[PDB]
Amino acid sequence: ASALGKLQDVVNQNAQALNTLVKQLSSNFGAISSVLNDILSRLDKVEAEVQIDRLITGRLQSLQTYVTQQLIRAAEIRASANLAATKMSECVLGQSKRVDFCG
Amino acid sequence: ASALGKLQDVVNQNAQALNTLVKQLSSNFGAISSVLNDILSRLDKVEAEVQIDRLITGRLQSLQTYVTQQLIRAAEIRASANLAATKMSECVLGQSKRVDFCG
Amino acid sequence: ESIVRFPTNLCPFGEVFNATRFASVYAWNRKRISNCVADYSVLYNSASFSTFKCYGVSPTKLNDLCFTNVYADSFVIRGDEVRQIAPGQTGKIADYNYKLP
Ligand SMILES: *[C@@H]1O[C@H](CO)[C@@H](O)[C@H](O)[C@H]1NC(C)=O
Repeated sequence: ASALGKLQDVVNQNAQALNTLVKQLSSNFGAISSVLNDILSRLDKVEAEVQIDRLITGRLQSLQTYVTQQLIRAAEIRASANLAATKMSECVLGQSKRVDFCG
Repeated sequence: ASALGKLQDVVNQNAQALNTLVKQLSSNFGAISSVLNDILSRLDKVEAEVQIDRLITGRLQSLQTYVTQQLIRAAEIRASANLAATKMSECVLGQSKRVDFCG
Repeated sequence: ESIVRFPTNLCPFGEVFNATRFASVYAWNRKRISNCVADYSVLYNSASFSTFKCYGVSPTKLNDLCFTNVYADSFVIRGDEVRQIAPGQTGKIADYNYKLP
């Protein structure tokens, strides 16, 4: 089952960061609680404003972390995709003279 | 006019993020106003310090967003540039034996 | 060089702060101060008010800042009642007779 690790790693890392991205919802980020309503329930808004910032600032940052990862990770796949499209064109469709490009 | 989309997309996305980067100047980011002087002319400094943070923290972050985008986007162009320099060398200057590399 | 541009006349602050009678907090008469030039340094220098408070502006920077229309709310309340009305703070005065944004 380890031959497909390359694929298996891609699928995992995607599902990985999603889990991480989700678990970031449950973190306090310095706010009094991770449930967005509890801060609204317990506290009068004027103070709760500052609290929700630490959630937003935390979460909103936590997206840019996730987004930036995907961009970087996609740029790898984008490179790997061309490698395939190169092989598919040269190796499959033609015959390759490039030593050990096709294996 | 859609044949040049590849170029047209590059030029747009650059001018795109710049617009976005500019429009970030007009956002409150939790501060009382987006004009850096108003916080100074409508608030004794000792408190205005904390306000300008939310501008700076917001804006200073908003650069790293823009910068990181450019880095990532340039790394794509950097990959596309080599593809050209590869074609220019192999396809134009020589004759390519690579099937469907030159089209 | 600095070229500040202003549009003079005179703003009747003296009538507002030295009106023999002040309206009740629940019902008060808005007064429009406009088409005039207002100096806040003279009010600060006189220091007739027991305390000078600016939630919004800074009193020193009031002269530097420009406001097209000045509106004054005149009411009489106890000193403890003045403490109740503040931005971000719930007060008995805020709850019924008057509200501050
Ligand atoms: C109101 O009366 C006080 C005390 O006489 C005076 O200093 C002040 O200048 C008067 N009003 C204004 C703001 O002109």
